[PDB]
Amino acid sequence: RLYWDDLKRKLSEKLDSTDFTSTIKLLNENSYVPREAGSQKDENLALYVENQFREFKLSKVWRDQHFVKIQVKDSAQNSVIIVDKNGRLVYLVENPGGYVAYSKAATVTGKLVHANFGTKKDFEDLYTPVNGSIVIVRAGKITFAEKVANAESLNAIGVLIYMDQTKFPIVNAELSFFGHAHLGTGDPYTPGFPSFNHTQFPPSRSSGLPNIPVQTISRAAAEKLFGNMEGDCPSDWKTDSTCRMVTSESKNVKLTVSNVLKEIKILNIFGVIKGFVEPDHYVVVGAQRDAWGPGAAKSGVGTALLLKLAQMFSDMVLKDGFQPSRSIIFASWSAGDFGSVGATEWLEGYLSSLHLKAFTYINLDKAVLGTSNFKVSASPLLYTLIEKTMQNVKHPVTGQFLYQDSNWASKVEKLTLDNAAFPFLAYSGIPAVSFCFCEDTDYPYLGTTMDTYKELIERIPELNKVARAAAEVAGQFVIKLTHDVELNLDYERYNSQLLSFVRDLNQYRADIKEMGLSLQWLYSARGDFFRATSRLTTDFGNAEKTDRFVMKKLNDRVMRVEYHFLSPYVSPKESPFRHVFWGSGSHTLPALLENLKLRKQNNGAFNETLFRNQLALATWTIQGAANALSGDVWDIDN
Amino acid sequence: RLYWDDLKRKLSEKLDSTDFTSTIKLLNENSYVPREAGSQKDENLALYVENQFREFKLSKVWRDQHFVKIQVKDSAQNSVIIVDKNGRLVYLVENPGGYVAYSKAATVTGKLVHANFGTKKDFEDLYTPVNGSIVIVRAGKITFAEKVANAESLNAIGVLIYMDQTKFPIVNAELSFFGHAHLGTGDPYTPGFPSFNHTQFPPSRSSGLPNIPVQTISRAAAEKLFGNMEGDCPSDWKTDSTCRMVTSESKNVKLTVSNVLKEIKILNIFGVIKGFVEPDHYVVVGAQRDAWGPGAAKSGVGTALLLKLAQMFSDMVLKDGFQPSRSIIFASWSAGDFGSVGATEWLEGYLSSLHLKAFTYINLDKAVLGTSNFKVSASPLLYTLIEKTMQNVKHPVTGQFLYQDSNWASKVEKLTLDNAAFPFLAYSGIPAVSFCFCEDTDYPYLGTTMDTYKELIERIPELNKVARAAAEVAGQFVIKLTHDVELNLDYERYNSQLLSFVRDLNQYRADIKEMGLSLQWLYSARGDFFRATSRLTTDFGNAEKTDRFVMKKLNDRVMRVEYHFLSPYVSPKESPFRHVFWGSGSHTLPALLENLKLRKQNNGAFNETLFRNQLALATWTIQGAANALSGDVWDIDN
Amino acid sequence: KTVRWCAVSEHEATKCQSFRDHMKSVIPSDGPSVACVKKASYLDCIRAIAANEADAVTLDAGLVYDAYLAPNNLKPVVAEFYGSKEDPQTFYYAVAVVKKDSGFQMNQLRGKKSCHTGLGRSAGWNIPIGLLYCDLPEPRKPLEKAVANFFSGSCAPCADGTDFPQLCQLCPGCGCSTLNQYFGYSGAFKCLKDGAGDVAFVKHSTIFENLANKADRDQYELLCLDNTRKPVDEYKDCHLAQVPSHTVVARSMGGKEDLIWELLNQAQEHFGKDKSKEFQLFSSPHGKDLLFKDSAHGFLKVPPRMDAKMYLGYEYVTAIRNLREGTCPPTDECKPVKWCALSHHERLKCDEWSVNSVGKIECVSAETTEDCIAKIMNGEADAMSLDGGFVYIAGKCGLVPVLAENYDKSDNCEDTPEAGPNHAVVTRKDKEACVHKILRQQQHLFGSDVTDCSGNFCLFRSETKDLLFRDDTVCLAKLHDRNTYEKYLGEEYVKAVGNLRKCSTSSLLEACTFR
Ligand SMILES: *[C@@H]1O[C@H](CO)[C@@H](O)[C@H](O)[C@H]1NC(C)=O
Ligand SMILES: *[C@@H]1O[C@H](CO)[C@@H](O)[C@H](O)[C@H]1NC(C)=O
Ligand SMILES: [Ca+2]
Ligand SMILES: [Ca+2]
Ligand SMILES: [Fe+3]
Repeated sequence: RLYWDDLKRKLSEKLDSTDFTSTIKLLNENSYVPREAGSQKDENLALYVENQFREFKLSKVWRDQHFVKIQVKDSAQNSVIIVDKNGRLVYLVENPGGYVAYSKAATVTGKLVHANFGTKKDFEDLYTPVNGSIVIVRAGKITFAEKVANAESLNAIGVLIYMDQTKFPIVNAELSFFGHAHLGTGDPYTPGFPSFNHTQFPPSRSSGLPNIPVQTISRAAAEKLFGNMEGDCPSDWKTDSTCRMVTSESKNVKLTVSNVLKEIKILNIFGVIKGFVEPDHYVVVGAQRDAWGPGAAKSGVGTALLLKLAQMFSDMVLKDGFQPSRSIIFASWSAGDFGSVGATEWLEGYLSSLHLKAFTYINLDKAVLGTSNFKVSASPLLYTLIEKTMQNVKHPVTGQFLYQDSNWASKVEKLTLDNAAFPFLAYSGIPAVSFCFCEDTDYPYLGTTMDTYKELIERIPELNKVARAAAEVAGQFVIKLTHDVELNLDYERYNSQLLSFVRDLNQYRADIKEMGLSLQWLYSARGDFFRATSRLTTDFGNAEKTDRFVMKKLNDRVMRVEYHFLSPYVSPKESPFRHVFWGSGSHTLPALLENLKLRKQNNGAFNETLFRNQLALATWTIQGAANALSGDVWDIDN
Repeated sequence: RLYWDDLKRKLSEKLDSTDFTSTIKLLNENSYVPREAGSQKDENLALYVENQFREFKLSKVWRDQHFVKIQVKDSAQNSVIIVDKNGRLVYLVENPGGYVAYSKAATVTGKLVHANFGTKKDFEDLYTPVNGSIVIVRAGKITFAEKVANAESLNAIGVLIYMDQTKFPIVNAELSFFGHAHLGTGDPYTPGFPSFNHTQFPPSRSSGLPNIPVQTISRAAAEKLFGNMEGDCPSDWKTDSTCRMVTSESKNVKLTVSNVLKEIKILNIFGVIKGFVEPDHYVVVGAQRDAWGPGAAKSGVGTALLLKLAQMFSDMVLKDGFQPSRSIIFASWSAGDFGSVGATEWLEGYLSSLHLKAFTYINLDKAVLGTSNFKVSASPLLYTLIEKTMQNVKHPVTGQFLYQDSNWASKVEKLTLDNAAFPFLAYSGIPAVSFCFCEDTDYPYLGTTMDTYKELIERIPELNKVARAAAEVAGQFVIKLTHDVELNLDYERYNSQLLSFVRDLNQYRADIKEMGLSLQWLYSARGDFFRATSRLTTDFGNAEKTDRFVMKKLNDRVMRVEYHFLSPYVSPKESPFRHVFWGSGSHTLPALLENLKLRKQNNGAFNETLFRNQLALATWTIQGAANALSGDVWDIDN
Repeated sequence: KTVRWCAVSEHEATKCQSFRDHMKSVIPSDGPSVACVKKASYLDCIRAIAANEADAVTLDAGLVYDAYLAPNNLKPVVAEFYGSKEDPQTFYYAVAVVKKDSGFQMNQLRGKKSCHTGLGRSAGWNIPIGLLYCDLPEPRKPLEKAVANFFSGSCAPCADGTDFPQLCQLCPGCGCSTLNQYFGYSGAFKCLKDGAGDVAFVKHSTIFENLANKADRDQYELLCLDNTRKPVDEYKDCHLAQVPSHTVVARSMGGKEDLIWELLNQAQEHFGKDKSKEFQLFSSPHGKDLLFKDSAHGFLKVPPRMDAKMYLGYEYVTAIRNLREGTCPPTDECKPVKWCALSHHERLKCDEWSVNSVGKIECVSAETTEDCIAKIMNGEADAMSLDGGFVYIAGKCGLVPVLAENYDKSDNCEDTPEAGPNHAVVTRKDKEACVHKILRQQQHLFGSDVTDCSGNFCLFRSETKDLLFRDDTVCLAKLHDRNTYEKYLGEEYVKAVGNLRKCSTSSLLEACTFR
């Protein structure tokens, strides 16, 4: 009855009549001005969205309530001061308004070294040893948790995070920001398992939790610190001319953090539209609802895009007659500010119920930050679906299409820990996507209270149009993923990914040979994988698209593709991000190479015993993912 | 065309014309007399079975070759002697002909205490402390590995295993036996991953490997040891009147084991008959091929039953016109003597390829040992399938049916580590079954070289008939599992299993309450599970059996049932037997209770922190297994 | 044994029982017999043979594509020939028939009314629409909705009337049966002669099957590719494209290819053309083109090896798949050349090369040297090295060599070719440009290199002996001349292997030399 083009057009029309700005402002009203996860006002917007979903007359509307532990600044405000060698001295630098959730909470004192961004590479180039000293960094180089993680590895005492004026063009230099340092997804006190009264909340501590205090300070506060510091910072790093490398031997800084953890009631509001051909299979669309400050850019826009997309698709079904082959779930997560907590609890919670039932995830968080370029980070399995959408949707400002860079696939960057999509792909093994109408430079007031509607609508005049273009891209991802019998997942995309891996590992073939090791098995592992997809491709080509049975047997195999890249061997609890390509730790393909790089310097940082295993598990994992994809167990000889 | 009854009859007829004894003797010929895993004669029988399968004109015949590490007795024979307090003294006790694979291989000397069977319960009742002393035990109480494991826990120096005359009515008191002490399944040097050149065999050591020497000795040898020991053994244990509790303070034993590990080429021969409705889904039938000694009872019978069943079913298809809905795989494993090595390598190896493709496993090892009673240990999901078969097959001696004990379900015992089926159920999450025409007392020469065809046919006159009755029971399991659209797996069986768990845990509700804990969540967890199966039951009742699509969605859900009981949280590598009900370690339901029992004595053996987690993960695991079974994710409110 | 047969509509069902009664009169000498199964459309017949209900039914080359797809899996066993029994033809001409003095040409077909033989049929849909798809106004998919807008009125047999109202403007319901006046070759012509459509896409023999008067035939003209019009009688000089003849299909496994051909070869002698006065297999008073095509003059055996995608050939299979996806093609960017390996050692050497080539070369595996050749044909593979003998086998299929393995060392190896014959790198027609380019780029990266392979990769050296290429090869010379299997093997060697193939015949050679 209704084909793609008829759906594309019906979507565009619905978009034209939809007013986004009006919704984004309504979510910024005085009743929703403060959204801190677990607040009465967080729940306020929770009920709203729920009643809104119910109003859209969706097939089903439910809610999950978790009791996770976050962290807050109590009556005992933290403080950063510079002291003398014998004891307290110098002057009070600042009384932080903002903090860093999941900080060790303690009082430390010592020299202050500027580690710049705080990248593992930044520390290695530092001429000043970071051991036994407090380090100060600039945010956005890597997640807040990684800055603290990389510093603690080199035995730091504490960490200070600020926003220079170069990377952050903010007038008010007294403005403070918020963030968390947990190198983990979701609640950190129920690592690897769902937070529900059901579990009785047994004593459990995430390994991603830092053992060092972390505090945020305003630009002015850092400049005050630079005044007591000497050593001009390298031009290499585009930074302020205020920046100072280290403190004088006479005076050092004394950081005191006393954050206290709090138990809150988080709410996840959902809405599901059942498909007609396959009710059980479903794509998930989500958006963060909570926000430390007003959060218009952080959550305002996303939650707005969620409400409208749930609206536009409910209309296309109820009214227009749009028939979805697979269900579509809309999720409004909370506790996002603390690390995709809300979402990750849901994943850890209904993993069994979504094993191979959920085939993709679309995240709406931070979809609108600028207007210059269009950025998207996701699983290769969606690269094709994206590319086809890029050349279908037109930029909100310039009339040209989003598809301008042919080799854009090669410029795509991994999904990070702060992205709500990360948990889905690296932990659950569900292909995820995260697009953005980004700007060359990140949004200034992203964590600041400055992230109001006025500030957003001012930095982005045509906000409504950009929000529509956004909703459109996500809207087509849904139409493509649930529309027709074929699943728009392109398992073939990965061949480039594996080829890249092996090519980088082939460079170190000299060291491989020196050890009792051959690299021939990985060559075959990749080849076997390619022939596996090729056979799958032909198996699709030699099939009757209308036959429900022959397609299920072919689409079912395709869905696993992602799952089979989740390393089986590692414990999901201790190492939740099992995916070899996008997860974390030694098991991940990057880790194997990362460790081998140390072998080239002939130092003792390289572990041979570890490598031999990193290699053996990885090669099989690629190898077994290939054996499965073909079609059967008995047929594959080699 | 052909219904059950028509299949039952066509099977019986094929059975009547089939001669088993003749095959069992042919496998005991001089060319197959020694089968030690990896031997030229082991491979001999391997080729035979392969060519035999190919002769049966099966749809596909393949082979897997692993390079696993076993252990053997080298030129340096081990020896057990009694010595004096200052140094060597007393007389040479024995030069063991047989050994215990995977022993620590070292020389130890110390007091000798009789731990009887070596059960964790046996050690607790011992009036003599086992710390810092060599212990002697009697086999069959628990696997060889468990005896060593339980002793090492109480800090033993070494272990001696013998066969008393009571439990073992063997005339020749000089006869020695073989076995392994690895508390693991498959090869112990590739724990949790397949042994293939592909992995390059990275350095890896199983945690199931003992750090204490273990040696087997003949009855006479033990009696010689009892002559130097004092203290009459308790009547509690039905044992010889020779048995002595401990050695005199003047003389103690000195055990010296020097076994050396060897790398061998193991071969797994397979044969697959494709189903017609669902080629991808399949039940697996296997049997051990290797044998330390002649192994007529250990592997002779099983391998014989495999060859014939592959024959009888090939005939029913090629000739009779039997149409199988799902494929059937026949496997001849090797290295079985070392702990289901051959089979477990295959499971670890093609796990991804068999995730939810393999729905059941039928093991033929040790199916014929006696004639008195019929024993069967398997997953509840097969209890009904078994019960229905028991009252369908007639005993080979008495004309009565096998179904004589109504409450037989409650008498069934867990699958053990030495059983080839264990790995399938506890590790892979594939329902497994293992029946037996057993005898009240285990087969005497099971590990002895005494396990010849002459000895078997003599202790079992009507061997052929009993072998046929055996082949028949397994034959119907196959007909039932692949025959019709419904899968003969009874997910409902588990309700009794969970009810039992909760009832035993309810006894300790006093301690639960004392701790900040409520047992209400587990009550619900069980209830939710029951209502889940009930809804599934009705969902089957309210469906058109002829509709291919509605049954797939219902049979697919049923298959997972087993998988969902495999604890997700634990690392498969370190703790491979993830299944909560039948696996190993703290995660398993038994472990949770086992630990809580220590809380009743108010001692420090009970770990509270561990329990709270053992509980939290277990309750969810039961809870999540229930949420999944229903049918969908959105519908379940509670 | 009895060979069931599927019939569509009532007219064909009556011709079926007559196919039964008539045969049993002289039958059965050994065993053959025919049966009759009732079906609404040809789609029901293909689905029936897969369910063992039937055993064989004749399909159009364009409808063969739908029969071999999963789960139908049906391979053609016996193919009918056109023309005469003396000089049989395995390919019929597809042409567009229009009225005289119409004004419309091939390029100007928009708005005009159309009459098609049957949605999916060679002459009726695949060839005629095939050239217009890329010119059609978007959206191109669904292809059916695009045609519904291009033509004003049209009759497409077997088309969805509910989803497409315009496609059944001429013949409501869009019946696929003979019960529908406008169905098949003769049905589309009666859609033109009746003034319902301005054009009818059929076969070159359709004009003679309906009209007998040469004076009545002059009232019609024939459309040509170069936007011209020529007399209908000039079908060879002016036509659209050549397509494979109609063939009977049966299951790939358990379809009884021999028991069906034994029936047809005996049925053409008893109730065939110019053999009997009682019954004719290619003529019936109840309808035209029943069971078989009236234009046919017999049957011919379809080789064993030859499958559905090999019977239609690369040129045609690709064209149908592209027509259904809406793919319209040079950028000269090229695509990774799929190399075909035979043994375990070849793929391993190939895989290590694939990685070293940065994805320029990929690896496809085949069981036998003859099986790799089959994959290069349908598109699963692209190129492989072959010896003189196999080059002749491959050449007879449609693969022309582009590189030669020189063995004599010289200053300029690639520039100057060597006669011998030597090992040649056969490839497909379309992928000849890139193979010629890509493999030439590796020569400078993995060709003549110092004996340091121990660390780096070497293309000509093999772990064992002659894997992907011969070890004693110095370079891969480019054949500047448009060389074929005949132009590369000289002349004497050509006849040599030909006669030797007469006694020692392979399953592939008998397939590539069939049509
Ligand atoms: C869950 O536990 C919290 C304390 O952590 C308690 O306040 C709340 O009432 C409990 N709710 C339920 C349903 O048990
Ligand atoms: C596998 O490794 C063993 C040594 O452990 C070696 O003897 C054998 O030849 C190797 N086989 C292959 C195919 O690599
Ligand atoms: Ca958690
Ligand atoms: Ca292993
Ligand atoms: Fe035709």
